[PDB]
Amino acid sequence: GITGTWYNQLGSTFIVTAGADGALTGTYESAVGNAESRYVLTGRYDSAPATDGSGTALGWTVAWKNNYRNAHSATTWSGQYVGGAEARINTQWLLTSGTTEANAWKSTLVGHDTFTKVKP
Amino acid sequence: GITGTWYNQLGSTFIVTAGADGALTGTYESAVGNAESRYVLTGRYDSAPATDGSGTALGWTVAWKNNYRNAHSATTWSGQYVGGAEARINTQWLLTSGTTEANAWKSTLVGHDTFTKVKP
Amino acid sequence: GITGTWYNQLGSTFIVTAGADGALTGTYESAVGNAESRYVLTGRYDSAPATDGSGTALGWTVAWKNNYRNAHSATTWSGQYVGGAEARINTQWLLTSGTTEANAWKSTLVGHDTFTKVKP
Amino acid sequence: GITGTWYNQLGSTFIVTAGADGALTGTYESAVGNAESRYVLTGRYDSAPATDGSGTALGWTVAWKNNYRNAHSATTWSGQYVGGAEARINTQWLLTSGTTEANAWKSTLVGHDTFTKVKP
Ligand SMILES: CNS(=O)(=O)c1cccc(-c2cc3c(=O)[nH]ccc3o2)c1
Ligand SMILES: CNS(=O)(=O)c1cccc(-c2cc3c(=O)[nH]ccc3o2)c1
Ligand SMILES: CNS(=O)(=O)c1cccc(-c2cc3c(=O)[nH]ccc3o2)c1
Ligand SMILES: CNS(=O)(=O)c1cccc(-c2cc3c(=O)[nH]ccc3o2)c1
Repeated sequence: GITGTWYNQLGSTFIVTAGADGALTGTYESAVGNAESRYVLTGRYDSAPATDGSGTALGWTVAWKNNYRNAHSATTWSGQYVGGAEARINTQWLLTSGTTEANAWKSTLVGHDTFTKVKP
Repeated sequence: GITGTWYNQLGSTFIVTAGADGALTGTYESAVGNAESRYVLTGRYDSAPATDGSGTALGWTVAWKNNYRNAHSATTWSGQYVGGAEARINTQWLLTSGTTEANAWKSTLVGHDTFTKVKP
Repeated sequence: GITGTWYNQLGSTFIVTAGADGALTGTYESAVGNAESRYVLTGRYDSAPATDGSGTALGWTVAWKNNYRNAHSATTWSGQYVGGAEARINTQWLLTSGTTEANAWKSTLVGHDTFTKVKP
Repeated sequence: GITGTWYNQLGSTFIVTAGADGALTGTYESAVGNAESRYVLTGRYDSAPATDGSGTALGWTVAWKNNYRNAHSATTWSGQYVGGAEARINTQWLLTSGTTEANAWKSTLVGHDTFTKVKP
């Protein structure tokens, strides 16, 4: 299942609990960027996925403020959990920084992260 | 200035509380506002934004399952709140559907929503 | 319909020709209108769109090198032309910069541009 | 290093010439290897990249019409070429379909493709 400790291809650590009500909660620790130690995450998942072989849709958000640092930014991951002997969560993400209006056209980075239960 | 009701460009509504802890919690629904159109949302925002004129970074997730309906998908919105008399939340979003691996390349839609406090 | 001079919401100027073969060719520049701000574009469009009221799919690329400046980056716009009283091109775009592998996670910006044949 | 035949992670074949003028020209075969599956591509690349370990920025478009078929859609790939013994083109893509205005919110898929010089 989704609940567990996951790592992406960059070595970031995603510690998540999937609640019976569809909630995702936990912490995220980035291996990259303006980031130190753990950040709160919250999100949602489909708690009754299709039974036709499809993955389980989910998403979560981290605002990159904690007691140590504040990057004035937030990332959302949108993806699906795919069961198997090598369980994986495949995502794409949007990282939006707070900007002035003049800089808003460059406010948002996009990428893709794949998570498994092992580090790189 | 984030707490309250916001409206997008297409007759959808959300309703959010921005907690002191950086949490976003509320509901996402239709203009119609019927039970079957309402879904839980959760996310995060920067509770200590820059004071240089920059927007406030935020994001949230809705999984498209409620007690009535299940689309087996989730949307994440990543964006920034821009304050004023003409307050706005400018977002980009990712909507991932659960798929089989053969169909994964087509799992994710992208788009953009702008929210205002004024019911349109 | 596609052939012409288009302007995005930020005042960039897109001078395009839609060839009978599906080709898009032209230049992309900034409002100030200097030679040093002007770059080659190439792309493709659906030369035989549906007849059911749908828009016409298209895309183009600008690499941000000209005889004066090189940003070691490229933008692609993907979207559709919507004909009628006031014709419009609605796009989303990806801007990739050359990075080292360690920085590749932050190589790509995403946004959305709308074009009309009038200035904003 | 860009000119040649490339293969993505899903069996498509990207046949490209990188011109001295920054042009990308070629064919994309969504298949192995029939005429009905071949489409024109055009795009642009940084013809004077850095030699500091950074990738070479680039992008291209396919409109999914040929003499046999027409999906009324176009993909743009935005990314970077990374040279060396294990050369890659790492991309993110946007696939826009022509839609009605009512369906425009769901016009654009996003994903990622990695291309190699050896068949996967
Ligand atoms: C906003 N400034 S920053 O330097 O770019 C920044 C700050 C904090 C964290 C991230 C970060 C981690 C992280 C990850 O693990 N996968 C994808 C995206 C990504 O972004 C990026
Ligand atoms: C009444 N709910 S619904 O029709 O079943 C449904 C199902 C899946 C998705 C969306 C939906 C809305 C919505 C939006 O307002 N911005 C971005 C994405 C997005 O997706 C709505
Ligand atoms: C790293 N290259 S760059 O400095 O970011 C650069 C240089 C010149 C022009 C643009 C540019 C214009 C432009 C636009 O009109 N719509 C979307 C994206 C976009 O990018 C970007
Ligand atoms: C709406 N058009 S379509 O039916 O979905 C269609 C038809 C033929 C080929 C593709 C296609 C291949 C392909 C690829 O290799 N990477 C990225 C996107 C992408 O799209 C898409």
